[PDB]
Amino acid sequence: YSTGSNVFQTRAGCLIGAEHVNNSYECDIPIGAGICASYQTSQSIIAYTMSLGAENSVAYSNNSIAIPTNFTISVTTEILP
Amino acid sequence: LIANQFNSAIGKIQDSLSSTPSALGKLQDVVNQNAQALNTLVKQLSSNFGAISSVLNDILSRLDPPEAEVQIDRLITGRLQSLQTYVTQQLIRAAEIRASANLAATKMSECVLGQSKRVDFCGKGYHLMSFPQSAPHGVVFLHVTYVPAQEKNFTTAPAICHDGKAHFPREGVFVSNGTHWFVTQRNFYEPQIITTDNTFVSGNCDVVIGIVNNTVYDPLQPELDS
Amino acid sequence: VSMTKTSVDCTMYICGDSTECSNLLLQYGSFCTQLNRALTGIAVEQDKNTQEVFAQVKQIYKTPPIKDFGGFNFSQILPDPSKPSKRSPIEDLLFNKVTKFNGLTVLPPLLTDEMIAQYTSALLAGTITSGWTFGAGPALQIPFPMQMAYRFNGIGVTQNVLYENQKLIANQFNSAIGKIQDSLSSTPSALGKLQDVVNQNAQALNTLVKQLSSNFGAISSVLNDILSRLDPPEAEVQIDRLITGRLQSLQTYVTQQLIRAAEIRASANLAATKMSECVLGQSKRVDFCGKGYHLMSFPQSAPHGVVFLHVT
Ligand SMILES: *[C@@H]1O[C@H](CO)[C@@H](O)[C@H](O)[C@H]1NC(C)=O
Ligand SMILES: *[C@@H]1O[C@H](CO)[C@@H](O)[C@H](O)[C@H]1NC(C)=O
Ligand SMILES: *[C@@H]1O[C@H](CO)[C@@H](O)[C@H](O)[C@H]1NC(C)=O
Ligand SMILES: *[C@@H]1O[C@H](CO)[C@@H](O)[C@H](O)[C@H]1NC(C)=O
Ligand SMILES: *[C@@H]1O[C@H](CO)[C@@H](O)[C@H](O)[C@H]1NC(C)=O
Ligand SMILES: *[C@@H]1O[C@H](CO)[C@@H](O)[C@H](O)[C@H]1NC(C)=O
Repeated sequence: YSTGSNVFQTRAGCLIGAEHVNNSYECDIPIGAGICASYQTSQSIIAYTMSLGAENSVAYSNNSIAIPTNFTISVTTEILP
Repeated sequence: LIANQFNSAIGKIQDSLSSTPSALGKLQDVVNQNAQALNTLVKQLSSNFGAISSVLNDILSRLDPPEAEVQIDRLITGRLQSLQTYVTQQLIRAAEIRASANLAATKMSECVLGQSKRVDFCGKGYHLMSFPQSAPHGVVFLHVTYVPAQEKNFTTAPAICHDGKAHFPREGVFVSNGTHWFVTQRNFYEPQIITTDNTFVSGNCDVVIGIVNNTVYDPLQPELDS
Repeated sequence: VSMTKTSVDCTMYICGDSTECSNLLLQYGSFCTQLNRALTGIAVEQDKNTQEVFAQVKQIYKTPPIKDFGGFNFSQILPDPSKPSKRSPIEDLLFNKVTKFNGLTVLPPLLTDEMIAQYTSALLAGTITSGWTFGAGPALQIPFPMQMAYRFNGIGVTQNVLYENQKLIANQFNSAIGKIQDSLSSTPSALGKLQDVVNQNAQALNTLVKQLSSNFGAISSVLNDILSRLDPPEAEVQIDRLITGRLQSLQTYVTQQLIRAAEIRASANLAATKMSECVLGQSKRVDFCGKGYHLMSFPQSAPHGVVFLHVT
């Protein structure tokens, strides 16, 4: 391919035209083997390892209960053929 | 507050459906797949399939019946193969739609015809109601769900030692803000003083691990005193 | 939950590098594109399928550094940091138990096995530290003896049973986990379903490859041998017979694969709902999450599948 300046290599194959990024974000355009390409900011295609989500550590303890104080009645759309 | 939240949620659903173009992804995909199947089936006629031409009239004219028979037979084999492929793919897709619409029928039955304790079936969260909305070759559900919002974390104990006898909550859990112990329902912070009405005595202090000392107010004690 | 994302290359399969064969195949208009699109659709739904089964959670929860769960021993089921890949010992047992190109190719799954193990660890840590709350909304910490008191109250047994037999129940749960590990290690046909899926896919691919050697009524099963030794006018008919045979074989392969992909899609929709009603929350659905009154469940990733430990 013409854009041979950055030629990343992954388990899916040879990814030409996108530069690898250490940082991990959510998946936008899945590639394979846990790598998803995306378009982010001076703009270029970035290929990176997927971030499964914000790692949240529940403050578990022997005698620690968390009880909500209010709620949010939220309605969600489910579409079925 | 709940009425306003429900109205706002309905409005936000309308706005999200209006704005996002790929919201109706499943129905649009079904329609597109069927249209593509029909278009490919129609385009299959233009294929020669190894014959001299893809037009029956062009084969019949310009060629006499002896080899017109074999040319037409080759074309028939090709077109019948195309039609079998179309109907087999359509049987697959009809089975898939049958599964999806059996899921839709049971989702109707357990979500709008009644409340479902079946977790993460009628919308994410504790389920309250549902509303069917017709859509072209499909159905849309508005799963009204209850979602807790504002956590406050307290110190909890499995039981209470009132008079050497453990006390367990009838409904809810034991919490304390640091000084006083309260029993509260599990999904909402409604603290209320420990009382024999909301705690059932069962057993002894020593058997339970994690039991904390406290008093349990007796509602009948002031009535006796007065 | 899924199978190998094979994507048979239409023209490279039905024809070699020979240009005459491709030119002849161009007459059969869109059979070839139908087959390729069907296989890509299968692969895409397998990716979506694993994502639906496992990505039930939004935040990747982590278990607390100290494992003090009132006596319950989750070491056999939580990830072991000592091992290079963060897999539980039972997951290791499953991965050990579960066991060139003519145009074929196997696309790698979107979620690697390590990422799937990370999802299962998130689900498991959320379960342990929170209960069903982490799936019904935001995750709410709760002591594990308190969560089991919740579950006993769910099956209609008052809490005093748990808070007065905590030691006994913890020992029974630990012993049951150990017995599961031992039975998985000993019995070779425990992973029957996943092994059968893998074997069926491998047999389908092997039969598809073997179909090249078939003459299909032609003079020979090699395109080069047909092109050489025979001039074009009947080389055309020999190649056409071979093309009809090979395209019939590829249609059969993709139709059987569509059947099996529908079967796997049904099985993995069942796996996703079993996840949702068993590990994301307690199920009163009789004989759904394990035989008996249901208490908990624990997902454990397995190669192209999922394994549940229905604590009943
Ligand atoms: C990602 O990490 C590598 C180290 O393996 C290092 O070269 C750099 O920080 C990042 N790579 C690129 C190409 O930016
Ligand atoms: C719950 O939310 C409502 C509206 O957001 C409001 O009353 C307040 O933020 C919360 N209620 C409390 C804390 O009682
Ligand atoms: C609630 O959790 C936070 C950590 O998430 C902790 O610092 C705090 O002390 C907890 N609340 C109480 C009352 O202990
Ligand atoms: C706890 O709550 C009770 C009643 O709501 C109150 O009397 C007490 O002062 C509170 N203590 C703390 C430390 O918040
Ligand atoms: C939890 O652990 C602390 C020390 O880490 C201990 O003092 C406490 O008793 C434990 N909780 C229960 C319910 O025993
Ligand atoms: C509760 O009070 C009894 C009264 O003798 C005492 O023996 C016991 O240690 C107390 N428990 C705690 C947790 O302080």
